[PDB]
Amino acid sequence: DFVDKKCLTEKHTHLSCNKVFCQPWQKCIDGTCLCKLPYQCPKNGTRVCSTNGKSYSTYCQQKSFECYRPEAKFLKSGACTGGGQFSVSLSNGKQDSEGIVAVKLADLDTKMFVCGDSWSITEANVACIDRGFQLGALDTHRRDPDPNSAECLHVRCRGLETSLAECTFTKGVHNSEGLAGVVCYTESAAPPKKDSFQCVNGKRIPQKKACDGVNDCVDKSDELCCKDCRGEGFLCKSGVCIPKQYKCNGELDCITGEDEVGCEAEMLTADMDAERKFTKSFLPKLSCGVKNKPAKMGEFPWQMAIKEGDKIHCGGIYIGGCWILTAAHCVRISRMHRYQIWTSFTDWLRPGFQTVVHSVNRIIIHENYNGTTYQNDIALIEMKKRPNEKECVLSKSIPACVPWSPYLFQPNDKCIVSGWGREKDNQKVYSLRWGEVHLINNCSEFYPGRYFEKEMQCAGTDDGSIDACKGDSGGPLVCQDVNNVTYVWGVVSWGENCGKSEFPGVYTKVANYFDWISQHVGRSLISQHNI
Amino acid sequence: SYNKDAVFTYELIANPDADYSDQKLILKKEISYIKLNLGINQDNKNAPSYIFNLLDDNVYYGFYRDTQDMNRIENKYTYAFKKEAENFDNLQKFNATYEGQFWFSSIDTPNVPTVARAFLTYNNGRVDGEILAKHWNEKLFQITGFDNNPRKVEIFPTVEYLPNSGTRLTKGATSPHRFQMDLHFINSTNGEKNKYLVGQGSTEQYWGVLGMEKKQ
Ligand SMILES: *[C@@H]1O[C@H](CO)[C@@H](O[C@@H]2O[C@H](CO)[C@@H](O)[C@H](O)[C@H]2NC(C)=O)[C@H](O)[C@H]1NC(C)=O
Ligand SMILES: *[C@@H]1O[C@H](CO)[C@@H](O)[C@H](O)[C@H]1NC(C)=O
Ligand SMILES: *[C@@H]1O[C@H](CO)[C@@H](O)[C@H](O)[C@H]1NC(C)=O
Ligand SMILES: *[C@@H]1O[C@H](CO)[C@@H](O)[C@H](O)[C@H]1NC(C)=O
Repeated sequence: DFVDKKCLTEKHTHLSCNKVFCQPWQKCIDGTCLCKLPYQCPKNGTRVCSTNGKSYSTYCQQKSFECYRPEAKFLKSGACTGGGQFSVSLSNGKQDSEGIVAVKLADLDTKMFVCGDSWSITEANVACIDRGFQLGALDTHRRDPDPNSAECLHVRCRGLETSLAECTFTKGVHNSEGLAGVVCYTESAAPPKKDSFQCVNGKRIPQKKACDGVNDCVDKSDELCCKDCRGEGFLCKSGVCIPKQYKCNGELDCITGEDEVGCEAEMLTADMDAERKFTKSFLPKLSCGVKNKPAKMGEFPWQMAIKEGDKIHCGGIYIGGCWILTAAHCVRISRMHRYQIWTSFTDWLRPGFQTVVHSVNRIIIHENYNGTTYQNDIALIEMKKRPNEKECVLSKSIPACVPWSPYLFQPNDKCIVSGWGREKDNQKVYSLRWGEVHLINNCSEFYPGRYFEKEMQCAGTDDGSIDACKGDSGGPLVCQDVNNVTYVWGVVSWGENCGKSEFPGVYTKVANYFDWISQHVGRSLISQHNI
Repeated sequence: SYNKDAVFTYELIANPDADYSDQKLILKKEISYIKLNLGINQDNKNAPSYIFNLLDDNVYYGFYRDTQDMNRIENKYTYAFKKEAENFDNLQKFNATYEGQFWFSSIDTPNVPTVARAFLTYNNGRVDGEILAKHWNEKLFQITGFDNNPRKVEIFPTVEYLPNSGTRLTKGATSPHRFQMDLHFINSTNGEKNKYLVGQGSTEQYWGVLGMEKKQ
């Protein structure tokens, strides 16, 4: 069983930014890729024309207009000097849904066939959606070539394009593989439900083509919830099946980026895929998560501490600007003027010159926070801004990246918990202390009726020697990805018999609350990869 | 008497098994003496018990952590200079420009030392200058002297909130947060006259020492 049954209930699609990167012309909001405004595009690009006859500065502008108006499909690149249309036709087919694939290019006046050797179900899907069949293609066929025709086009499509004009066409010769054929998907020809996987959009495909790494669904719904990939498909840590050719090809296809680690013909039309990849390089890049038992300086530049009076009530996580993430129960609004923020220090009794202290300006506690079940135990701390400084900057602190999806990390992943918590035998600790823990797949057995998987996350050590005690509340549960980037996965919420085995610490799943934080701080400050 | 090889301070060791508000003992206090080398001198880059900058054999300045209530920890800024090295020359017509450093702490964060840059200028007995923060160019304090006492200076703040402080302050020359400055002219061991200037001042909101040196 290569398909994860649990994930399928979430009905993830290609627009689910928690499972797949958004296109350059979209933005991830409330866990869904929402299309950008044509204004929002980067101004570097190539001029193009749509089927409606309007010219656009960049390809992504045309794609955004596509995302609002479906009838405004891309037609050709460059200026609209010529009025040649882009049409596809099927011939020698019993049913209008099937037939030999023939394409009439915008700049060519002769309808002529396409090669069959480089023909896949992705190109078939694109051809069928271009013909008007919203549910795409059903199958693929290679028929014999016309002896009177010696020329054909090899076509390459990403799988998300709306018309073949977005695909790349190359000059080719009729070879032994013949010409390409297609049968568009129809409800009457849909496979029986017994041995078929259900796409989100209603398309039915054979079970063997699900989680094979091949985009057999119209909206990719068959490749986002997988336990393993069939054939040559590459499996992400987040359970996404990707073809092998997308590995080590220079762009991040997996969410965590493991597809790009350990990496050492006459152009009939422009490469819109090359434009899309080129456009991706111009999106703003965020600099977070990279760094320049007791710990030392710089090992945790994101480590924040809130002081009430002369005692550190709780810990905190630096996010960027004047914003700090901390458990909700750690602070109260009524004590607004009493909290202090301490950074870049090891000993609270003996701070150094590098230590600086800031006051708290605003605290946001999650509205749905429950003080009994500790659900939604997150609070946002706004550091007091310097009146003569345009932007809140901490010269000696590096913010840690906030995860945007709950699928960034999996069970048993190595993560780091830190804080000023209590030592063994309740001894007072006067130095920042850091320990290692491992994530647990299930936690309802240890805390039945109280653990909430969507909002709370359980982690701990097998031996239980290293554990967060009282006072570690608000402390970070950080993890490092394949690229050594630090992500704050969780914040210390509560713990029962801290320091004992089988009683793991419970941390709120911060990735589930990315929308709330982003809407409270400004999305662009904390977001990476157009998310 | 000056002795850079044995300077008074306090070594405060925390109570290893101190309970949380169960007992009033949370650290132990002992008397210690240190030998200072040229430049800044300190013990732990993570938990320094003392910072002292030895500009010259004749003078040093810094602070040592101290407590009075046995429950809160405060910084005690102090300076010392050689008695024979202090210069008693006339300075009513003395002209120079001075560079140096200003360490201080606030009431709300007594244990946190804060660094600042200081700029000084003398022209014919008239004193002026400006104080800046380490990382940004905000005007924090103003040096304005007394016409009949170049050795004495009044200092007033110019910002509402000092760095590393949550306490509100009053601006202007008429602010109630002024304090007097006693300046000691120090000749360096190599024979340069009035090479260094030292002095310390204190208010109930903030307190510190001035470490100053001659540029030209
Ligand atoms: C916090 O959670 C507790 C536990 O569920 C809530 O208390 C119960 O809430 C259910 C909700 O249907 C009620 O049926 C019970 O009667 C409640 N019992 C008690 C003893 O309160 C509580 O209401 C929640 N509070 C907030 C503010 O979310
Ligand atoms: C976009 O074009 C402008 C115009 O000169 C140029 O300055 C800029 O470097 C270009 N940016 C990219 C990413 O190509
Ligand atoms: C997780 O724990 C719950 C607790 O009732 C249990 O029902 C479920 O089978 C467990 N899942 C596992 C062990 O995969
Ligand atoms: C951090 O970088 C080192 C450098 O070799 C690497 O070996 C290690 O795997 C990285 N950490 C993670 C979690 O990938």
